[PDB]
Amino acid sequence: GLSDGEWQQVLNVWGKVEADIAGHGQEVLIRLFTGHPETLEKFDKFKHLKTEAEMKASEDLKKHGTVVLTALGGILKKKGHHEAELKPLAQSHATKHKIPIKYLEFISDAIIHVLHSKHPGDFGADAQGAMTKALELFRNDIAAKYKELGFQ
Ligand code: COH
Repeated sequence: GLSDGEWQQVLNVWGKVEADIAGHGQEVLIRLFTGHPETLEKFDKFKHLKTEAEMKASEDLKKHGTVVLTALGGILKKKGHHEAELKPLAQSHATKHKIPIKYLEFISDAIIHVLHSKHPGDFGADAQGAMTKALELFRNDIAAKYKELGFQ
């Protein structure tokens, strides 16, 4: 688990995301799609996006970024007491969307990257550590659900 100090860092960082949820959301998704094009193929509604200019100009991609980060923010604010919130997410992503756990690693790394990119010099070593732990926790709790399902 994360310490009290660590959770506070996590939710302090998250303050940055909340000031522009859609912008953070869109950049996370573009980072994931451009770095890992296989991920784009899991989204029938975004596989028409051939170029980053197209991604950037997509209002629906931004809308989805908002849905994504809002769901993640909800989970983070539970400070690890997220079973009710995380279970349905785990299950829709395995069973419906067929998302390998690797893709959840990719988006975790994309969040850390976007935070440095939007907030250079304002995402300290301690904040990065805390946020990384929170994201691993999220990822690991999802992985336990995936194992239950025998997915991947
Ligand atoms: C590589 C693709 C992948 C990743 C890493 C990912 C990672 C994450 C993630 C990690 C931070 C969070 C909090 C969410 C949260 C959500 N995702 Co995804 N999702 C992904 C692919 C999808 C797909 C595909 C859908 C359906 C999109 C649609 O057509 O509306 C989706 C839908 C959702 C929805 C709508 C409800 C539902 O269908 O469950 C939420 C909320 N999610 N997702």
